[PDB]
Amino acid sequence: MVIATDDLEVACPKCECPACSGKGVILTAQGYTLLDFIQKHL
Amino acid sequence: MVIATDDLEVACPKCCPACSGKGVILTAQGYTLLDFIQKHL
Amino acid sequence: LTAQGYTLLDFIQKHLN
Amino acid sequence: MVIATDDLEVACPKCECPACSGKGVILTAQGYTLLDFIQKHL
Amino acid sequence: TDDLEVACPKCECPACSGKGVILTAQGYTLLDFIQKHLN
Amino acid sequence: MVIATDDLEVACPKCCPACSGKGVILTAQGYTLLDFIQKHL
Amino acid sequence: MVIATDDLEVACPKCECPACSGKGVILTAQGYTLLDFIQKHL
Amino acid sequence: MVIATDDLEVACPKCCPACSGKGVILTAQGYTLLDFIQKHL
Amino acid sequence: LTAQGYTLLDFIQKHLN
Amino acid sequence: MVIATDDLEVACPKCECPACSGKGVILTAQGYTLLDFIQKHL
Amino acid sequence: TDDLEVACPKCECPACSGKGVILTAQGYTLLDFIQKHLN
Amino acid sequence: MVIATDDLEVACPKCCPACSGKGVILTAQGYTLLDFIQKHL
Amino acid sequence: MVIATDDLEVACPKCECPACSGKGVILTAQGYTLLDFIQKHL
Amino acid sequence: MVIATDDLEVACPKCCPACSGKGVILTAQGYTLLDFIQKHL
Amino acid sequence: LTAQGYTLLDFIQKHLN
Amino acid sequence: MVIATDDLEVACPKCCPACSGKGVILTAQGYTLLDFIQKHL
Amino acid sequence: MVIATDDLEVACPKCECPACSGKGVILTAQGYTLLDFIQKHL
Amino acid sequence: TDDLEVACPKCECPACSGKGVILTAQGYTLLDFIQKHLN
Amino acid sequence: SDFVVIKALEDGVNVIGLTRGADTRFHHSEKLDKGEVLIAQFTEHTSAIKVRGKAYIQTRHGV
Amino acid sequence: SDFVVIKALEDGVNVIGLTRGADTRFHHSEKLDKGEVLIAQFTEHTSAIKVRGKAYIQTRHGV
Amino acid sequence: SDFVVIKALEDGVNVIGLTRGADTRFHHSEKLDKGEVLIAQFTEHTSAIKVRGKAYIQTRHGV
Amino acid sequence: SDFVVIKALEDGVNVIGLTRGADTRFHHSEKLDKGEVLIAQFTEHTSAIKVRGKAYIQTRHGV
Amino acid sequence: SDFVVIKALEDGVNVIGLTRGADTRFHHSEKLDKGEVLIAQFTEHTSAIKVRGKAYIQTRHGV
Amino acid sequence: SDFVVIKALEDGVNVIGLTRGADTRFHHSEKLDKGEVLIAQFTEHTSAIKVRGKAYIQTRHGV
Amino acid sequence: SDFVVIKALEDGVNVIGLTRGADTRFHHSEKLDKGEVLIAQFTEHTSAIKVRGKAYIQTRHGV
Amino acid sequence: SDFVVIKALEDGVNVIGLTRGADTRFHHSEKLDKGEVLIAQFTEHTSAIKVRGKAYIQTRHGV
Amino acid sequence: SDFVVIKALEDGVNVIGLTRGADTRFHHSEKLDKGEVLIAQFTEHTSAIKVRGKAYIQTRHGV
Amino acid sequence: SDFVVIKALEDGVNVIGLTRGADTRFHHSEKLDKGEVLIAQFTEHTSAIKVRGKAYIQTRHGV
Amino acid sequence: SDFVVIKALEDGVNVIGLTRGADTRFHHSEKLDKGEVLIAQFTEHTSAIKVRGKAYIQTRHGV
Amino acid sequence: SDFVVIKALEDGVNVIGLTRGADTRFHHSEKLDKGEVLIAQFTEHTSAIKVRGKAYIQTRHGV
Ligand SMILES: N[C@@H](Cc1c[nH]c2ccccc12)C(=O)O
Ligand SMILES: N[C@@H](Cc1c[nH]c2ccccc12)C(=O)O
Ligand SMILES: N[C@@H](Cc1c[nH]c2ccccc12)C(=O)O
Ligand SMILES: N[C@@H](Cc1c[nH]c2ccccc12)C(=O)O
Ligand SMILES: N[C@@H](Cc1c[nH]c2ccccc12)C(=O)O
Ligand SMILES: N[C@@H](Cc1c[nH]c2ccccc12)C(=O)O
Ligand SMILES: N[C@@H](Cc1c[nH]c2ccccc12)C(=O)O
Ligand SMILES: N[C@@H](Cc1c[nH]c2ccccc12)C(=O)O
Ligand SMILES: N[C@@H](Cc1c[nH]c2ccccc12)C(=O)O
Ligand SMILES: N[C@@H](Cc1c[nH]c2ccccc12)C(=O)O
Ligand SMILES: N[C@@H](Cc1c[nH]c2ccccc12)C(=O)O
Ligand SMILES: N[C@@H](Cc1c[nH]c2ccccc12)C(=O)O
Ligand SMILES: [Zn+2]
Ligand SMILES: [Zn+2]
Ligand SMILES: [Zn+2]
Ligand SMILES: [Zn+2]
Ligand SMILES: [Zn+2]
Ligand SMILES: [Zn+2]
Repeated sequence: MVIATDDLEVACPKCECPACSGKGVILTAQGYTLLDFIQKHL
Repeated sequence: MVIATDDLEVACPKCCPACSGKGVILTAQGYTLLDFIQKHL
Repeated sequence: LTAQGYTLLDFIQKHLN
Repeated sequence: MVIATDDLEVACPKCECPACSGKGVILTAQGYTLLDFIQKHL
Repeated sequence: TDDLEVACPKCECPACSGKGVILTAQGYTLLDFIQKHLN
Repeated sequence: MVIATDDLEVACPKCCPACSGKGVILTAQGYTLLDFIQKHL
Repeated sequence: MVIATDDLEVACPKCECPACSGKGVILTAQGYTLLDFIQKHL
Repeated sequence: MVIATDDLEVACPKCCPACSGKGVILTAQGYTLLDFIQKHL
Repeated sequence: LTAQGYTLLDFIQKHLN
Repeated sequence: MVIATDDLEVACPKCECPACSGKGVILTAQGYTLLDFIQKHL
Repeated sequence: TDDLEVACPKCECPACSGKGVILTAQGYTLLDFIQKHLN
Repeated sequence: MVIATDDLEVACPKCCPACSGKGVILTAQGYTLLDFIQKHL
Repeated sequence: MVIATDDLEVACPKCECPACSGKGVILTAQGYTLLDFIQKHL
Repeated sequence: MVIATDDLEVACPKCCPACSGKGVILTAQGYTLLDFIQKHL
Repeated sequence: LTAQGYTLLDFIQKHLN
Repeated sequence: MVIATDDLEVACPKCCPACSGKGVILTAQGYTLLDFIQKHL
Repeated sequence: MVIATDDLEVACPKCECPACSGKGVILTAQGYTLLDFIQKHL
Repeated sequence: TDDLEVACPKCECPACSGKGVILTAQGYTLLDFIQKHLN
Repeated sequence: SDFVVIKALEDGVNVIGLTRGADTRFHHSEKLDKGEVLIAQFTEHTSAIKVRGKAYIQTRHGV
Repeated sequence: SDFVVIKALEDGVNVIGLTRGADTRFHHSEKLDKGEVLIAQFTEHTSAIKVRGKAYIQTRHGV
Repeated sequence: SDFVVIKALEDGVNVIGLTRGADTRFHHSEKLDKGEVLIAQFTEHTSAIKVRGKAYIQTRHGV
Repeated sequence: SDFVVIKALEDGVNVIGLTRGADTRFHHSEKLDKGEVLIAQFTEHTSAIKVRGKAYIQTRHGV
Repeated sequence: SDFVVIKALEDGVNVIGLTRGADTRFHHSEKLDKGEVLIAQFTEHTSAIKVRGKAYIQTRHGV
Repeated sequence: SDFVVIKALEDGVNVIGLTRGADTRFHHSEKLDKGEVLIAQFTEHTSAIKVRGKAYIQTRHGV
Repeated sequence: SDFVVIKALEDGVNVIGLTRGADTRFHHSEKLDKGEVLIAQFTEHTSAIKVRGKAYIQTRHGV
Repeated sequence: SDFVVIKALEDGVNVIGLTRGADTRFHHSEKLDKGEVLIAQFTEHTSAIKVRGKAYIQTRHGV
Repeated sequence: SDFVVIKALEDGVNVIGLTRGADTRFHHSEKLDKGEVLIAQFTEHTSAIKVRGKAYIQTRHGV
Repeated sequence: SDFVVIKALEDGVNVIGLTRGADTRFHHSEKLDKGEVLIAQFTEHTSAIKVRGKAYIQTRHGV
Repeated sequence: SDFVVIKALEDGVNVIGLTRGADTRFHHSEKLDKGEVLIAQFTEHTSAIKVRGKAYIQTRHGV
Repeated sequence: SDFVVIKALEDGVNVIGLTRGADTRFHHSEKLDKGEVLIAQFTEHTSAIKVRGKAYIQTRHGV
């Protein structure tokens, strides 16, 4: 709703890979926020 | 709030074949979070 | 944890894998 | 008129097998009800 | 099953002819249907 | 009674090629039960 | 009109063959009636 | 009657190419009988 | 033979083969 | 305007050949009428 | 053919020029047509 | 006369490419006769 | 306008070649008129 | 006259990419003559 | 040459090849 | 001024995925010049 | 807005190459104007 | 080019910073555009 | 893909199906007693429907 | 594919089918007695329908 | 893919499906008690629908 | 595929079929006596229909 | 691909789906309580929809 | 496949068919005497119809 | 392909998507609070939409 | 597949056909004297019709 | 090929695009401040549009 | 394929054809003197028509 | 192939094109000063048009 | 394939063609002086037309 897939990821501007480390794909700040939260409490 | 429990799940109108025993059916917002977490955890 | 915190965590834990 | 196939079965969530016993194919309570009745009286 | 089979009131046998359980109308309905069409 | 006789079968309107000697043509409800019983008996 | 092909034949329920004797196909009473009539007088 | 001569044949509106010398054109009922007899005679 | 008899027979004989 | 090909021929009922003499191809009376006239005067 | 050819009334010959048979208008019509277009 | 001259031929409206030097273009009736004569002469 | 391609050429009625001398194609009077004019003055 | 200069050419509304330096664009009548002359010269 | 003559010739010379 | 700044660029309405970190998305006129310069510089 | 690609180029009429110097690709006056300006100041 | 470059009025140099030619608004507009986006 | 609607207005109405192909026979005749409806498609095997006895007919055309 | 509706308005109405192909013959003639309906498709084998005797006709065009 | 709407207006209305193919049989009959609706497509296996008993019918052709 | 309706309004009406192809002949002529109907398709072999004598004609265009 | 709109006008309305193919069974039945809407396509697996109980129905034909 | 209706309103009306292809000739001319109808399709070999003499013409485009 | 417009007229409106295929489950349920619009296509994976709670619905058929 | 109707309103009307392809020439010019009609299709070889002299023209558009 | 017109009637209107396929997520959300228009097609990757906040919507259906 | 009707309302009207492809030039210009009509198709080689001088124009859209 | 008409009613109107594909970015924005028209097709690379600032919009769906 | 009609209502009207593909440039601009008409198709190479200056525009949608 207020959060979209776009708010979580972004296609690595290089590999349309060292830049994304094979993730193909870079996490946004909002991405980490959720992931760090979940990993610390799961 | 920004995202409630209602926004993520949603219960099973029937109960189960319809929800495949999960007891709840997911919203798009639900999958969005879950797919993101599962792919990066 | 905030209410919003649990909301997310409960959702994830109930559905993960 | 009030009893479909969905009401007598259910695809085994495991194999789309011990869970369904090869049946693929979990029978419902309603399913056995009819089945037990017919087998006992046929 | 209750909506088909009932306990023979005599042997909880001539009354049930050895089945141990009689039958409701709904019972026969299904049984006659399956017997006439099976195999 | 939940399911009837009428639900299950139908008297052949012609009699026989139409019923293939059966004399009774079955409803969808009819086959549903029969296929389920035959498959698991 | 009052007589159709159906009134003369019927696809052998077995071979959709001993049952039809390779005719594929069984004659009705009306079938024989006409054929016996024609063969006896032709 | 059940089936007259008219029901089986029918004459040639032209007479002959149209009927190919047969002198008559057949009805559906005509063929029906003839095909049945020829196949089983 | 009946009239219906001849009707059929005449038809068949005139058209057979 | 009153004379078509159908009026001058006819497909041999035998070969769709002695019957048409290879002609395939029986000529009508009308056919010979014209043909005889033209051949005699050409 | 009658609608084309007629018996030369003289030799049943200068009148028909040896053809043995004269010609109607319809006769010439066809003959002129075929002669002008044949081969 | 049963068939005319007009039935058979037509004066070329242009004269020549249009008639291919023939000066007379033929009707369907024209070809009918001509094809029949040519094929059997 | 008043002159068309048709007014210049014509597909050799033979080769739809000695008749057109491999031109495939015969020149009209109007054709030559223009060509002779141009060749003499070019 | 029968065919003027205007009937053959026509100038370039722009002037050059549009006419490719030719300074003029040809009419259909223009090509007709030119194609005929070039093919037979 | 006539005017019509030049018209054609000028056209051809300006465009040939 | 014949071409402006507005003609060439545009302020990003979102800020970034939308502009790919550029902050300025370009008009057709913009690319026209840029592609021409890049190709021949 | 007033300057297209057509305004900066022109396909070489020779190669659809000395004429365009491989460029394929004759630049317009307008083309060099911009190019010279940018190269001198970049 | 005139619509971009003008002759530095001083050196026909601090005024132009050695370029030999100043710049109009339209000049900068293009130059800033190309410099920010080139390569 | 076309079909005919036949509603029997009296008892014993006949719908006879004629065979698609070089030769034409009555391959199947259906019976309609008053008030019974048959909806029938022209098919691979059937290219002519014949209706015998008083009946109401609806086609791709009109009534 | 197209079809013709023929309702016989009198006894002995004839529907004659002409053959598709280079040559044309009457391959089949159906009989319609007053009030009988025939719905007939133009087919692989049939490319002309001929109607003899008083009858009501419905086609794609009209009546 | 065409379909027929059948609404039973009385009890025991029958919808009988006839088989697509050279031979024609009643391969399935469905039962409709007053007020029950069946929406049925003509299918690979079914090329004729027969309606027995008082019922409301909607087709592409009409009611 | 298009068709023409021809109703003969007088005796001896002619429907002549012209051949599809490079050359054109009268390949078949049908006879229509007053009140007879011919429904004719344009076919692989027939690409021109000619009507001789007083007749009523219905096509895709009009009448 | 065609679809049906079903709005339940009372509690316990049933939408039953019949199987496409040679044999026909109730493969699934959906439940509609008063005021619930189901929009259902005819599918590869479903070629007949049956509606039990008072309901409002919209199709390609009508209502 | 389009077609033209030509009804001759006077005697000696001509329908001339021009050839489809790079070059164009009169390959066939048909004759229509007052009241005669010709229905002609544009074909593989014919791409222009020319009508000479007083006649009534119906096309897809009109009269 | 076809689509449904759903406007929620109250809070907590449910759009539930049923699966295309032999078996039918609720694969996804979307939530619509008063005044929210969902435009939804029938898809490869979705062949039935179920609407729970007061809502305004637009389809190819109507409202 | 499109066509133009040209009716000559005066003598010596010209219909000139221009060639489909990279280059454009007058490939064929037809002549129409008052009252003569030419029905002409745009074809493989012809992609522009030019009409010279007073004439009535009917196109897929209007008059 | 279908599309939706969304005109934001207030600030912060959201158009959320849901993914075509077996599973459904919010793949992209576009923002519309009062008076801004988004014209959006249903696509290979997008099979459901969700509109949040007061906005004017135009679809293949109505308003 | 589409076409434009151009009727010259004055002398010296120009119809200029622009080339289909990456680059655009005037490949052919036709001349129309008052009252002359050109009917022109958009073609493989021509994807823009330019009309110079007072003229009446008919297209698929209007006038 | 659908298209949108955008007429700028004020200065600085923006037409932003969003990318067809799994991920969505503003790949091109065009500028429209009062009274300028842009006619834009949805294309292989563009599947959403965004209009910013007062402007007149025409679509297949409407204004 | 769609096209736009542009009639210049003032001197110096510009029709600019934008490139089909991943990147978008002004590939060609046409000049229209008062009263000149340009009819332009959207093409393999052109997927956006931009009109600068007072002009009358006709499309598939309106004006
Ligand atoms: N196949 C059919 C063709 C047909 C359909 N309707 C007709 C009506 C008349 C004649 C033939 C037909 C047949 O055998 O004849
Ligand atoms: N083979 C075609 C010939 C044909 C079509 N239309 C015609 C009109 C008249 C004469 C013959 C025909 C047929 O039987 O239908
Ligand atoms: N002849 C049809 C099916 C069929 C059989 N009998 C029918 C009666 C009416 C309509 C259709 C049929 C086919 O093979 O495809
Ligand atoms: N071209 C047609 C004959 C034809 C069609 N239209 C015409 C108009 C006039 C003359 C002949 C024709 C054929 O194949 O034989
Ligand atoms: N033939 C369908 C069932 C069916 C369709 N229409 C019918 C009408 C009546 C009875 C059954 C049917 C199937 O595939 O199973
Ligand atoms: N050019 C057309 C046929 C044709 C020749 N001349 C014509 C005159 C008008 C219309 C069509 C034509 C083709 O080859 O297919
Ligand atoms: N697979 C189909 C089954 C179906 C279609 N229509 C139905 C109606 C009722 C029950 C099931 C169905 C679906 O999910 O849509
Ligand atoms: N093939 C035609 C294209 C064309 C048709 N109509 C036109 C009008 C103007 C310019 C070109 C055309 C040509 O050689 O030119
Ligand atoms: N592909 C979509 C299908 C869909 C579109 N609209 C829907 C509405 C409800 C449920 C599913 C859908 C999905 O993942 O779910
Ligand atoms: N190749 C296309 C280019 C084009 C289409 N529409 C345009 C509009 C303006 C400028 C160029 C174009 C043509 O000649 O038609
Ligand atoms: N999903 C579309 C393109 C697309 C991305 N984001 C969108 C938002 C709205 C509409 C379409 C899109 C495709 O891949 O084909
Ligand atoms: N995608 C188009 C350009 C385009 C179409 N619609 C648009 C809307 C806005 C901006 C650009 C566009 C191209 O191929 O280049
Ligand atoms: Zn007991
Ligand atoms: Zn039976
Ligand atoms: Zn003599
Ligand atoms: Zn000549
Ligand atoms: Zn940004
Ligand atoms: Zn200086």
